[PDB]
Amino acid sequence: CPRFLKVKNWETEVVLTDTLHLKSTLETGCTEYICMGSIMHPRPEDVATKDQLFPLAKEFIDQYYSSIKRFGSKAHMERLEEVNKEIDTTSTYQLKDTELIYGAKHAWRNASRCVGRIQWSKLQVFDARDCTTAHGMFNYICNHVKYATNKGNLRSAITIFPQRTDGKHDFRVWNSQLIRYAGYKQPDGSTLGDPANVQFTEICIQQGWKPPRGRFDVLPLLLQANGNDPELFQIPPELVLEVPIRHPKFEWFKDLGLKWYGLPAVSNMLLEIGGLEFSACPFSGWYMGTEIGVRDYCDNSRYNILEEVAKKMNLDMRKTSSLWKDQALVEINIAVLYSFQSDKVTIVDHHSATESFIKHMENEYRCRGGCPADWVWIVPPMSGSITPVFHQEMLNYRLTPSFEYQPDPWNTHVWK
Amino acid sequence: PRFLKVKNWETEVVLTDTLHLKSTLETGCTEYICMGSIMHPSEDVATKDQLFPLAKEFIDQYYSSIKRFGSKAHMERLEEVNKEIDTTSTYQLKDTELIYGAKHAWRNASRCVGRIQWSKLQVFDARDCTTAHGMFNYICNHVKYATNKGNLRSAITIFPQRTDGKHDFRVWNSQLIRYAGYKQPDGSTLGDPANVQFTEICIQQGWKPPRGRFDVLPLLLQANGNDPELFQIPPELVLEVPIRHPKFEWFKDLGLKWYGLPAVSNMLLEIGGLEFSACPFSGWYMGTEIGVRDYCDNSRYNILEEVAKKMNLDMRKTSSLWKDQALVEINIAVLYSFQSDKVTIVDHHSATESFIKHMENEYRCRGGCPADWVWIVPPMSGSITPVFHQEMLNYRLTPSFEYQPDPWNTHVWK
Ligand code: HEM
Ligand code: HEM
Ligand SMILES: CCO[C@@H]1C[C@H](CCc2cc(F)c(F)c(CCc3cc(C)cc(N)n3)c2)N(C)C1
Ligand SMILES: CCO[C@@H]1C[C@H](CCc2cc(F)c(F)c(CCc3cc(C)cc(N)n3)c2)N(C)C1
Ligand SMILES: C[C@H](O)[C@H](O)[C@H]1CNc2nc(N)[nH]c(=O)c2N1
Ligand SMILES: C[C@H](O)[C@H](O)[C@H]1CNc2nc(N)[nH]c(=O)c2N1
Ligand SMILES: [Zn+2]
Repeated sequence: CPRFLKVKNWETEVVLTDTLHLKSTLETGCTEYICMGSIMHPRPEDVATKDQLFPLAKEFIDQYYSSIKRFGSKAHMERLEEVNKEIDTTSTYQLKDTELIYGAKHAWRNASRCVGRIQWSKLQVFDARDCTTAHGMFNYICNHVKYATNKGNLRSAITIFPQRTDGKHDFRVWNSQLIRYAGYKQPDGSTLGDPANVQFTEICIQQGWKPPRGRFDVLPLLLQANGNDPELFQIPPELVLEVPIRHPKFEWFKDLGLKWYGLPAVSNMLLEIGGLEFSACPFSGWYMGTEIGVRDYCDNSRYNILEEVAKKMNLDMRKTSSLWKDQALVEINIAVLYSFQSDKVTIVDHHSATESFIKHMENEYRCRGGCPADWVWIVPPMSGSITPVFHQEMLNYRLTPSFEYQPDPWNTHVWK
Repeated sequence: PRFLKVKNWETEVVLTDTLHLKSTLETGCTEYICMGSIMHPSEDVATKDQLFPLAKEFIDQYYSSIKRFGSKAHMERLEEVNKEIDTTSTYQLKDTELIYGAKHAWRNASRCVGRIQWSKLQVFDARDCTTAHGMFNYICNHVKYATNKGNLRSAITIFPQRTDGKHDFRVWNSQLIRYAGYKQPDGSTLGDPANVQFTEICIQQGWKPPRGRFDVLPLLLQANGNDPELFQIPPELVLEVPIRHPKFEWFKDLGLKWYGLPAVSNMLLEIGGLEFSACPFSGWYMGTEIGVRDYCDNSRYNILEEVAKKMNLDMRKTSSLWKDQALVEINIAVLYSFQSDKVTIVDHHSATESFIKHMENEYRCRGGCPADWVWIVPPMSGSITPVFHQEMLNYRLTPSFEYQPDPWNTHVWK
């Protein structure tokens, strides 16, 4: 393999040189003869073995002591020695608080699909490795939401639950996000609420939830601790900051009755640090406008409001070449940004966000020797070519520590 | 080495890809690093040794395509190409193979959203051409046929293959019809900034520039490795659309216009090991190629500020989405203008819809369709088109269109 890789920005002619790719660890799914960069996901009861774990822990501990300019120190060699002994006598090991914090920050720093990574170093890490029950999971998660929401001045956070052991005692948040809206399939095939969450809502309802059956019902937390069956918990509604969507120029836009929650918090991913697997690690930041305005509101298999918005704009909807869809999508995304800003809820438009990412990516090349980025995800779902990332060549590779996907818990859980 | 599935996440349609098992050119990716966003991922004169397998493979898929694999014609066409590579170090394609080759290079073009049309391709054989005047003649016939008074038709003209690398046929323009770009004394750029260097090459070669904003560049034609020569396309062959908006009547005051015929002239057509370094090909525009990229790139006409100015939009903050609002209007005007002048154009909703249908077809009858998501997804309104939620496998099939160095970096004058 080659030691230097060049990427070019075709708008500004800047050429950057990647050496960091040499440290990539996992497979991309691509080979010499096929590229899978547009594939979304290129037994979970199986856990790492002693001999698998020794080099994974050593690699991470080396990286950690290199970051603190203590590589090869006495502290470093004693840490290696200590971790090798735990793995030998228990087939696992425990991270120090400082290592858990470094690893989490670096999982975000390595997240090739995240346009927000300029902020990676500023991440509040909540250590919840002492949790044993689902009530305690709920307690930890409520503090996360409250801290991260911060009355509208959102702060990025992660809460980390105990690592996997034998695979039969996993902690999971069954929710895909801490805060989502319920989706109710109707007898007539229509959908009330959020179509993306129909399946999860049926699971909550089965487990005992009484749904209000409205358009914006915050789902309950479904929490699994130490491998037990999950348990329901209603987030205190005063902890769920919401934003009603109105438009600066169109008086009627509030009449759609749209609102959205302020805190995007992914809760279904796996955090891998030095070969340890933290199956429950909800993390939160703040929204880029387009995630709400374009996808959540205008995807066909979502709230699907372009039609109704276009009707109220009186657009010719008979032919596609009028571009009525594109015209309504922009107004929708103006109303989303206008609403969050009026209510002083942190949010970022796709211009500012991509602009920050280019600056971040250049800094990482300069100071770190590269910045893995997944162009298919970094480029916003609207107005792509008028943002700087569109013209930026990117290298995509998997560095550890990292956030990974994992199967849905209802597909694997053994019921007590 | 398996059948691979691709999922559409809107419709949940899953297609199974076997065609990739037949590819042999490289993508640029590795198990550890993906280069799906590198534009040109990573001398060229092959010898007899490399040439016969490539040729044998191409004849194989040709006779396979016409339901006569392993026939007498197939046996004999193999030995004819064998003898010919043997003695002359190259070989000549039949007319049928040439047509089949050009159509399948289009069909194999991962970056092209317009491939549902791939087999309606008019192939002009120009392999008898020897001079730049002959090139100019074949190019004028191409432009006249493909334009067709507005009802455009897909066409490719194929000049002689590369031989020793010293006698290359090259069209120095990147497209047959483009506007010129001028560096100003005050620093700015008049016309099209992407063509500033090529415009100076033409001026240096004797061209007298009008120094307007939409000046059609002359053809610069290189035949058999000689110095390129300048030719003016007859203006009556150059169809142009003045851009006006159906709601904003001030839009015509902008004085914008574009040409009707997109005709890529700087690529290399590779068929069965043969290199056609001159093969201008043309179809018709997707509205966004003009209205998003040509007019609204920073490194191009960069007209967004002017438009949102006349729309009287709040341009202080980025979060008013004033760029995005002006972009849709510009792209309505392009589509409105072309349709009103009855020049063939497709909008990015209809084209991506067609490409999905094309994909279904190719998976049905061919077992796959190589597709470059990065290039297939339109440069605006991405996720409200069907291709955004379409998984695509990218892989390199031949015959194919490849990039080649710009001639002014390679050519040795005299
Ligand atoms: C602070 C502001 C943040 C912004 C503006 C932001 C922005 C984004 C966006 C727009 C995406 C694409 C999401 C999608 O389209 O589904 C994304 C993905 C992602 N982000 Fe960030 N994010 C932020 C915070 C974070 C934090 C705090 C973490 C981890 C500590 C993180 C890790 C990730 C990961 C792992 C993905 C990939 C998710 C997936 O594959 O589904 N992000 N981010
Ligand atoms: C007939 C209507 C056609 C439409 C609507 C269409 C559409 C497109 C578009 C939008 C692109 C991306 C172009 C860019 O951003 O530079 C593209 C690329 C491409 N098209 Fe098509 N196309 C058409 C015809 C053709 C024909 C007739 C050929 C060949 C005979 C062809 C071969 C290619 C190739 C090789 C590329 C890749 C260009 C590159 O890598 O720079 N296309 N097409
Ligand atoms: C199924 C139909 O469309 C679906 C919708 C979804 C649209 C994008 C999206 C919508 C959300 F509401 C959401 F919470 C996230 C979370 C991502 C995230 C995480 C963090 C930490 C910060 C931040 N800003 N964002 C992403 N996309 C995956 C496909
Ligand atoms: C450097 C960054 O900016 C640049 C701008 C440019 C914008 C895209 C573009 C604009 C054109 F005017 C054009 F003719 C073509 C030709 C493509 C084509 C070929 C055929 C056969 C048919 C058809 N319909 N289109 C493409 N894009 C490559 C990047
Ligand atoms: C960096 C990136 O590869 C480059 O800017 C690409 C992105 N996608 C594109 N897609 C199309 N259709 N045309 C282009 O020129 C580009 N440019
Ligand atoms: C098919 C394709 O892989 C898929 O639709 C991707 C495209 N890019 C994306 N980009 C972001 N940010 N989020 C997404 O969900 C997707 N979906
Ligand atoms: Zn790849």
